[PDB]
Amino acid sequence: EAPDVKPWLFLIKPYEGESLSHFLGRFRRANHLSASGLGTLAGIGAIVARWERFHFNPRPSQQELEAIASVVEVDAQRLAQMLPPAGVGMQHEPIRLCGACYAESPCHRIEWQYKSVWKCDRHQLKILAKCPNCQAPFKMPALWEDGCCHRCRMPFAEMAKLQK
Amino acid sequence: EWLQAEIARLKGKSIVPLQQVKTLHDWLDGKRKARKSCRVVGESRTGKTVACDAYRYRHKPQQEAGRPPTVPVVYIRPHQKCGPKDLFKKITEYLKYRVTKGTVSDFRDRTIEVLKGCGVEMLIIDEADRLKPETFADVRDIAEDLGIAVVLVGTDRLDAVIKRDEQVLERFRAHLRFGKLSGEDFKNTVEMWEQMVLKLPVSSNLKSKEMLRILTSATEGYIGRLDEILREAAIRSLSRGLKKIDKAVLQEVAKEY
Amino acid sequence: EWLQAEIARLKGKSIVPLQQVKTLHDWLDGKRKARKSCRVVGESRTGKTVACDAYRYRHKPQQEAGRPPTVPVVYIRPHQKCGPKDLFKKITEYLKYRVTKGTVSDFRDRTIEVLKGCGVEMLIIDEADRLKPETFADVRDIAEDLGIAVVLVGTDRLDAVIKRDEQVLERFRAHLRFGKLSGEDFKNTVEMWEQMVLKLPVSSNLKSKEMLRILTSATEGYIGRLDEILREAAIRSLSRGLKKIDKAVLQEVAKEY
Amino acid sequence: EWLQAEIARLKGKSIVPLQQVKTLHDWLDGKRKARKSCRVVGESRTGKTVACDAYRYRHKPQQEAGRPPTVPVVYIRPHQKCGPKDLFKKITEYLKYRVTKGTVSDFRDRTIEVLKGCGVEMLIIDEADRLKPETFADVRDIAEDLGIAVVLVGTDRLDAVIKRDEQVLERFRAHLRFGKLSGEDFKNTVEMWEQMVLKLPVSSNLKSKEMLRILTSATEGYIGRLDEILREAAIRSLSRGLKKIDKAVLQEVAKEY
Ligand SMILES: Nc1ncnc2c1ncn2[C@@H]1O[C@H](COP(=O)(O)OP(=O)(O)OP(=O)(O)O)[C@@H](O)[C@H]1O
Ligand SMILES: Nc1ncnc2c1ncn2[C@@H]1O[C@H](COP(=O)(O)OP(=O)(O)OP(=O)(O)O)[C@@H](O)[C@H]1O
Ligand SMILES: Nc1ncnc2c1ncn2[C@@H]1O[C@H](COP(=O)(O)OP(=O)(O)OP(=O)(O)O)[C@@H](O)[C@H]1O
Ligand SMILES: [Mg+2]
Ligand SMILES: [Mg+2]
Repeated sequence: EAPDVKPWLFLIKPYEGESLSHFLGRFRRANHLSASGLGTLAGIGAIVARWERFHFNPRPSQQELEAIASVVEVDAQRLAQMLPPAGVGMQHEPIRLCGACYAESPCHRIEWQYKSVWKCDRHQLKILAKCPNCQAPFKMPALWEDGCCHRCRMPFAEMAKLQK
Repeated sequence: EWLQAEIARLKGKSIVPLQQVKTLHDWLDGKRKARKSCRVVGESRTGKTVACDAYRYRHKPQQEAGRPPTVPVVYIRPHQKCGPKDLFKKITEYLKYRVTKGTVSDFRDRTIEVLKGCGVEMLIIDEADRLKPETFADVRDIAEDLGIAVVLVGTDRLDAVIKRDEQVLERFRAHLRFGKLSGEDFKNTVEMWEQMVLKLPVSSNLKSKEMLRILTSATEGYIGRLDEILREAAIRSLSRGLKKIDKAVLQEVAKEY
Repeated sequence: EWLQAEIARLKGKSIVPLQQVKTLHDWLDGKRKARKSCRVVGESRTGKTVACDAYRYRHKPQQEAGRPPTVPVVYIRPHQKCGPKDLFKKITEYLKYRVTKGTVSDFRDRTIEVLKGCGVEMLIIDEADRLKPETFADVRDIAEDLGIAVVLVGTDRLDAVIKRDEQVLERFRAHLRFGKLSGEDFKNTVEMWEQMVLKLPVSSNLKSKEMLRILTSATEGYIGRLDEILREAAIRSLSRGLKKIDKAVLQEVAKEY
Repeated sequence: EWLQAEIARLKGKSIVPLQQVKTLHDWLDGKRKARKSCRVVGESRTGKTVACDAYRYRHKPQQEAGRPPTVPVVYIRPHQKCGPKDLFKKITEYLKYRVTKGTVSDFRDRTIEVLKGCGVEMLIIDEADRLKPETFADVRDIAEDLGIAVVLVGTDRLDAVIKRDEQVLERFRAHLRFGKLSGEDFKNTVEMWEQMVLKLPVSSNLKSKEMLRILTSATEGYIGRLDEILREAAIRSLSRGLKKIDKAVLQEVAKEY
């Protein structure tokens, strides 16, 4: 038996605006989990493999976000801030990137998927929807392990130089 | 009444420092500083598992509010024919890591990942002769790929199991042997046990030549038997209303064994 | 503390440029340009893994501004009872081309796209006998399909596995042997370990006849034991405040073996 | 201490060049060149085994960079009731390969592979009569299939076993016989022991008629007894502060035989 340890996981702190797909992706690298493994631990089954793709066709319910909150130690009201606000239409096909800000905070911000967003206001730069050199479309944000293009291996921080 | 608690001290378990225990603790510290794997061997009633418990307790975990703990020494007893998923499940559970389900390949990766950052220095495996033959590959991997010493603990069956694979024999070649009680050491032990463990309303005077004759034939030097014979005789004396172990009931108990 | 800075050095591992390492590297290169598969055999403490690893680092993967890294040499150690997917996943992740859930045909189609384009000239499989017998179908496939040399590294058992399948025995027929040290070569190596590894504040003079008696008995020619015994004796000596290994401390260590 | 060192010297072995051993080495070298199988016979204390070990160390393994060694002479000694698997097991270990689990056909097929590639010219089997009668089929097989001189070494009983099998006797008819010492040869040899083996501080004069009668009756011409008796007489005398051996002290020792 254990000598007086408290039950634990490699918890992670969320960044100031990352998407739920990106956060779950980091959580399941801090702990080595598969997408269906994290869904099974949370008790919500195969649901997590939709959310990592932004397949929010039926939206994340209060009861499902609370189930994830019991794993990841973030309350349901802070998990809701990683999803679009009520009636803010997102798009889940083109994954998009600022890249200039990815040097200030290495994350996929949820706001880059809003249908109303076309330029990052912190930097006044046009948002990217493909790698500026090889034209490859970005992987889903849960898979942003390297923080670079998967085809030509150019860092996302260097795509700051190639945009607008 | 007073009589009811007294079964509990007798029945209750305790740890008594002995030369044999001290010898291991210092040797293991050499192995833990040096990051050298090794094996401990000896007969099954020499009290090997207990010495390893006593060692674990001397190095408590450190825990902060948020990040995961430092735990220097891990102790596990595998089940019979323990396979790879079962070994990784035990390493993971002794740390109380919350994740419980997984593929064998997922537990492998996850175990390596909880030994890292958690800062483990030594892994002790008891009745290591229970390991299913293919799981020694996962142990050789833990030992080479992390700066973690591995200490296999077992009987002479452990060796016969090791000698069947050159790859395993060589990583685990160094070892220490747990021996039996004899001569003055058996006598001094008996005396310690009377003062430190039995504590009866009246001394049982065990070091007397006539009582040591009865204990030596009955116990044949195993610390296991000595403890069991003495406690059984003490409880059985107190329940008969005597204030000490009686030579008559020490003889009766020693007749069963 | 000066004492602490040093024990943490002696705890760690290092590489010494022995004749056996130079002999392997000069052999593997022939095979690389010739693009031919082969295997390396020898006893488990001869340092096969180290000599192969050291080779892998002589050829840093290269990078231009556009296309992916060119990766001439891959080294992998597989898991025990390694399936087809487990082999492909570990090849693919070494090349850092991460891959999703797929079935086994999908792992194979991706294994070929990542081995193509990206220049790969040689694959090295450590502990090759961890492979399940069917996986060799995948290993041969790769070796014949792409101009990639495949090297199988292992103990005598590896050949017991290979000689079961005449299909495999023929692609991997050529071989090299790692061997134990002896004679003048053991003595030169001991003198190298003293000035190269141990670096103690005054000399211990380990090539002396009296010390080579102790080392030759204690190590039996394995470079593994020689490296282990000397680190263990140096750490033990410094913890006692001795400026050197001495004959008695080297015997107190060697007696654990 | 001086006496301690002389005990620690005289309790060990040595090799003296003698006519019998020079005769064996010239004879075996002819059989290694011509590849004919043969046997060495003689009484049990003639030193056939020291003569064969002295031969092996004149033909040590010739090791190249990456191949297995060339091993001109392989010398093995079987255990009692040696079967077909135990013979291959020892041949395989002597060349430093590890033997793994399999069936009889596998040990044989593997034995022929390690005998091939590795240059092997001669196989010496000591105490040949420990072989089970069927194993001779495998000994002949090798001796006919590969360019190998098999030497069987043994006592007169060996021939009593061999004459039970027409097939074997005829492969192994050619022989050298060891004999006993006599006359001038026994006398000359005693002086070689005094100058090369005994190494005590003054001449013991063992070649005088009065001392040769003692040794002749005591030793009956066997080099074994001569060695054993002069070592005991040297040891015993040094402990009593003599610089030599004398009539009474050597009779004191001889009277034990
Ligand atoms: N240091 C000790 N102090 C007190 N009792 C001890 C000590 N060591 C062993 N014992 C006694 O030994 C008995 C249990 O034996 P233990 O389980 O330690 O043996 P073991 O050699 O580890 O067994 P095995 O090898 O079969 O698992 C108990 O009665 C316990 O009190
Ligand atoms: N070339 C070398 N230079 C310096 N030290 C070495 C070298 N080879 C081995 N050692 C030392 O001896 C140890 C054993 O070497 P290594 O682990 O590479 O053996 P191996 O033959 O690959 O083992 P196995 O075949 O059992 O897997 C190393 O950990 C290191 O301390
Ligand atoms: N030529 C020699 N040079 C040095 N010492 C020798 C020599 N011959 C014999 N001796 C010594 O005398 C002993 C005689 O035993 P030896 O080794 O000759 O046995 P053997 O007769 O070959 O054995 P077996 O019983 O198998 O026939 C040796 O062990 C060694 O100590
Ligand atoms: Mg135990
Ligand atoms: Mg290795």
